Amino acid sequence: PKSMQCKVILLDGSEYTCDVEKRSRGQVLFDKVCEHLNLLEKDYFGLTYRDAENQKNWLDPAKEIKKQVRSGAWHFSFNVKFYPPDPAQLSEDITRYYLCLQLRDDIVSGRLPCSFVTLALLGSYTVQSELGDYDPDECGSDYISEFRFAPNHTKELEDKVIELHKSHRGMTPAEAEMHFLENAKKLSMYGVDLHHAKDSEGVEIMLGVCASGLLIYRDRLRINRFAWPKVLKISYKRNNFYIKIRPGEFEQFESTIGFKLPNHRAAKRLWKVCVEHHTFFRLL
Repeated sequence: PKSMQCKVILLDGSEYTCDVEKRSRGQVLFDKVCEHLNLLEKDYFGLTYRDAENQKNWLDPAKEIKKQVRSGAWHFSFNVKFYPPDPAQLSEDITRYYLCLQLRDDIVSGRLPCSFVTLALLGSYTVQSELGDYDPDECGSDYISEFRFAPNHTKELEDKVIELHKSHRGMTPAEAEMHFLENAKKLSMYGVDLHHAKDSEGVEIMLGVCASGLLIYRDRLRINRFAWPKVLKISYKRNNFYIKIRPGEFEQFESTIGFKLPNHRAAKRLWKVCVEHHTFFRLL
C-alpha cells in the first residue's frame, strides 16, 4: 500500500489533508471528504482538479485518481456539481449550508451575476446566519463587513447589507440559509456551467449547461434554449460538439446544431457534463 497525500480545498476556504492508496478511484477520496464534512446528501457534490492545460475537470468517482490527475498534483476542490432547482426539498440543513457556501463563492468570483439589491439581500442573510441578530455595539456608521459579498464592494453596498440585516431579527441560521437559497435559485445564471465555443459560422458564443437544459448565449446575452426533453442525443468528435434536437410534432427529422470547441479535451468535457446533467435532472 502506497499512500498519496491529497489536499482538498473546502468551501469555507480551509484545506483538508488526507491519504489514499495510489490506485484509489475518485469515490474513495470523495467519501473521506464527505465524512469529514458530516455530509450525507452527497449526490449533488463532487471534486474538481486542474489539468495540465489549467482547465477545471470533475474527478470521475469510477476511475483511478492517477489516470485523471496524470502529471499533476493530487490537489482538489470540493464543489457543488448539480445545483438543485428546489433547495427546500433537500432532506438536511447541512446540505443547504454547503450549497450556500458554494453560491457565496460563485457570487464573489463573478461567476453568478447579481443586482446590487440582491447582492445586499443575500449578504444580509449570510450575516444573520454567521453573526445572528443585528448588533449596534459592533456596527457604527463606518462599518465594513469582514465578509466578502461581491466581486467588489462599495460603502453603499455595505450600508444596504446592514439596513437589510436589521429586518432579520430572530431568524435562525437554517432559516437565513433557506431565505438565501430561495433568492439565489431565481438568478438567471444559478447552477449554469459555461463553456466557450464557436457556432457553425465561427462566431464565439457561450454554451450553458444546467438543470433545465442547454443555453446558447450570443455575447453575454441569453438567446437560444433547449430544455432536456427537446434534446434527443449529444455527441463529440475531434473538437466538435453536436446537439440533436427532437422534431416538432409533425416534422420528419431531428435538427443538428454543431459547435467548435477549443480542443478535443474541451469537446469531451462538454459532452460529459451534458450527459451527467441530462441524466441527473431527468431522474431527480
